[PDB]
Amino acid sequence: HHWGYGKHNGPEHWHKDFPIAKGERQSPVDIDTHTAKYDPSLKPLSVSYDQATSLRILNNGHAFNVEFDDSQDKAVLKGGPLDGTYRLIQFHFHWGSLDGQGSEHTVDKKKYAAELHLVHWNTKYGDFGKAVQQPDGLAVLGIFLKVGSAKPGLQKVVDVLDSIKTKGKSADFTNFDPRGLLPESLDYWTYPGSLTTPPLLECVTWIVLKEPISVSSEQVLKFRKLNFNGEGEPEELMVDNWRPAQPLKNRQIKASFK
Ligand SMILES: NS(=O)(=O)c1ccc(NC(=O)Nc2c(F)c(F)c(F)c(F)c2F)cc1
Ligand SMILES: [Zn+2]
Repeated sequence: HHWGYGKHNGPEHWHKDFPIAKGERQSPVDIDTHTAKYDPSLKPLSVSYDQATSLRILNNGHAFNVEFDDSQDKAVLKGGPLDGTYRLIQFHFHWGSLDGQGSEHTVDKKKYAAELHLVHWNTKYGDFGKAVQQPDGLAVLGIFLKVGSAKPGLQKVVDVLDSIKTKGKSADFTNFDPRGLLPESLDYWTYPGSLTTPPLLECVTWIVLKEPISVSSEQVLKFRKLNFNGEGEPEELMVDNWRPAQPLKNRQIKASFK
């Protein structure tokens, strides 16, 4: 009886195994655009993905991760609220069963169809496992998805999903360029938070872009054909794998723009 997104093991249950679920800096949160304050001291945000080396795509039973070679400084995030260099290790998404839900963060209580998370770790801690134990260990770049026009740079991801339908399946996934998943603007909100799944560690500087990307109805429909279950187990569609907004508590969300 392990954690997931169902009635009996979903977000309302997680606190029993992971008491930090009710902690002081949990994610996601609602971003109240009127209460977020412009911070003129936020330096420019630097996304350097030209040397990114993707390796593999994995269905982990909660989402699918596109994994990168993070054994050298190849694809890094710097600037913004960050001190130092953060290496891209993987990206994944959270999405809904319907176009009106699926994102983890919300904007003035608005839910988007999905949310992309580009996960990076602070190189001063040497490896990802040490980084998650630090309050400034991770930086996750969050990007909202709305349904409209297709995102051409997403299609290579969509087309390999048939090969990783069930929990535990992986496929080679080399030469994928994550630059094709970014919107035009890097305007963002930022706040200190956590992983949005167990173990819910409070190790993340969240950087959430204001501008969503558009994906097609057909692209998101293909996400919804994935399975939470393993092969040969009863089929449960991988949909609604998002945690709802958590209390902001003693935090301020800062904006990079006005
Ligand atoms: N949705 S998210 O906040 O971007 C997120 C990112 C990474 C992870 N976790 C991992 O990618 N690996 C992971 C981990 F960090 C841990 F801290 C663990 F204990 C663990 F078992 C992991 F697999 C969970 C949610
Ligand atoms: Zn995530």
